[PDB]
Amino acid sequence: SGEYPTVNEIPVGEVRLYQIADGVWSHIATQSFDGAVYPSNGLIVRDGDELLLIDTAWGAKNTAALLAEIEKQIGLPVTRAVSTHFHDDRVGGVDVLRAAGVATYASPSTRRLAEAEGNEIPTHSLEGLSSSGDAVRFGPVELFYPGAAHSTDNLVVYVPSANVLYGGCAVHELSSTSAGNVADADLAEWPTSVERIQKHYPEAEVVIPGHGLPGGLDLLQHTANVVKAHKN
Ligand SMILES: COc1ncc(-c2c(C(=O)O)[nH]c3c([C@H](C)N4C[C@]5(C[C@@H](CN)C5)OC4=O)cccc23)cc1O
Ligand SMILES: [Zn+2]
Ligand SMILES: [Zn+2]
Repeated sequence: SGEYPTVNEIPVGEVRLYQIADGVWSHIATQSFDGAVYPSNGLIVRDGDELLLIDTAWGAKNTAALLAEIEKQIGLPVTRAVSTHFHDDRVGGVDVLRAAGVATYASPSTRRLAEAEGNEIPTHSLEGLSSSGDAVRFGPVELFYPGAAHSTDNLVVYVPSANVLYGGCAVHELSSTSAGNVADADLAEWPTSVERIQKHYPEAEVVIPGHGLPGGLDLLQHTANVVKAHKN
C-alpha cells in the first residue's frame, strides 16, 4: 500500500511496480535460486508514448507478468530493453521480451558472457561502452560503464530528467550487510568503479540498487564500504 515492496510481500511469479519519479518506475519481482528466495529490481522509463525497460524480472514467467503489469498500470508499449549484466536476474526473460516485439540490447561483453554461461542473449550490441567511464545515450537514459564491480560487464543507468541513478547490482541497499552474490565480482576494482559513479553523477537524487530498497547517494558510499569489508 505505498512503501517499497520487500521479498516476503511478493510471491514468486508476481511483479510490482513502484513510481520513482515522473515517467520512472522500478519493477520488483522475486525468484528462487539455490533454495532461497530473493527480490530484484529493474527500471521502466517513459520514452514519449513508448517505454524503455531496464532489466528483466528474473525469469520467463516473471517477465511475462512484468509485461502484463505494465499494460495494466501504465498502458504504453515496451519497445526496447537493456540488460545491465549477463546474470539471469538481468537477461532471464529476454526470450519472452523478444517474442513480444521488444528489441533487446546489451553490451558486447554482456552478450558474450551470457552466451558462454547459457543464459538468454539480448539481440543487439551496445557499442561505445567498453572502457570504464564510457557513457552513451539510449532514449531517455544515459548508460555508463563504471568498470568491473559486481561483474566485469555491469552497466549503470541514469535518467537525467529525474536525476535517478539505477546502479543495478554494482550498488547495494543500505541494509546490505555483505556484498551479495560475488561469484563473478572484482572486489579489488569495485570501490574504484563506485568512485567513478560518484564522480560522474553528483546530482543524483534517487539511487536504486539491483536488489532492495532505493535511497539517496549514500547507497554508493555504503556499497564501497561493504565491499571493502567483505574483502577484509
Ligand atoms: C543477502 O542479500 C542478497 N544476496 C544475494 C543477492 C544476489 C545477487 C546480487 O548480489 O546481485 N545476485 C544474485 C543471483 C544472481 C542471479 N547470480 C547468480 C550467480 C552465481 C553465478 C553462477 N555460478 C551467477 O551470480 C549472481 O549474481 C542469485 C541469487 C542471489 C543474488 C542479492 C542480495 O541483496
Ligand atoms: Zn549479477
Ligand atoms: Zn543481482
